[PDB]
Amino acid sequence: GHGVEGRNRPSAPLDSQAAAQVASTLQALATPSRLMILTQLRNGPLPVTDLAEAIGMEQSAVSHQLRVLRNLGLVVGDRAGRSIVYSLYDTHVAQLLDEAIYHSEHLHLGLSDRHPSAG
Amino acid sequence: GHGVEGRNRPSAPLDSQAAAQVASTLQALATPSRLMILTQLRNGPLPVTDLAEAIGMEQSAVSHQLRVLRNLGLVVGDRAGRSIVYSLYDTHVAQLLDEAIYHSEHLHLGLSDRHPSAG
Repeated sequence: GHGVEGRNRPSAPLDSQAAAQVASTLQALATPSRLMILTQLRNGPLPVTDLAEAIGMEQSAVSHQLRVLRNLGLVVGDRAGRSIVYSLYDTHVAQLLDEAIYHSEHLHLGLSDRHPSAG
Repeated sequence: GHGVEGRNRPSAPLDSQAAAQVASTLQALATPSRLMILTQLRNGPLPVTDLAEAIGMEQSAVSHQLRVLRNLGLVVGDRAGRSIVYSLYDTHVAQLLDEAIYHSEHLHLGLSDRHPSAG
């Protein structure tokens, strides 16, 4: 019987933790393929069959991807009879993406010149 | 003589590209250690000697870290006599971090229960 304590006047959080925590968030959110799928949903709700038609037969990879993220959260799915809708847990992530994508899509501060094979 | 074309009525950008591009941004920004250092600077300008004192003798790792990011940008350094100040290229990244950090620090939607060794 470990027991519980609930709230204990929590305050003054660690620093290294916030970094690590954020790292994981900014890490997962990353992933090229993951973003592509996320962006698709960002547009609006849609079934796996639709997401596949847009890409090209990948409804299976979608169901699996969402399932994984579902366990970790960040995303949620709504079961409806013989149809399951997959969407983001909340607009939070969306808002962050909107700022990053918008600010990034705005101009082109970052550049990547074709590096030589020797490099 | 490859030549140049400059602007050519650019529009309708690719999708897979935006995802990959963002992935790199959200990927680099990640990194626990990198965030810790970034957060420190986010607070305000400061020399390596000061950054080390805050951590514990790591002014060298800082100079190298900034140097790397410096080549890729995202960050900028201002040389001043016998003192160099390292800071973020712009507030852009800062703004994005503010939203993510603030939204994340707000509550605790994401959770990570101690998984079993068998897992």
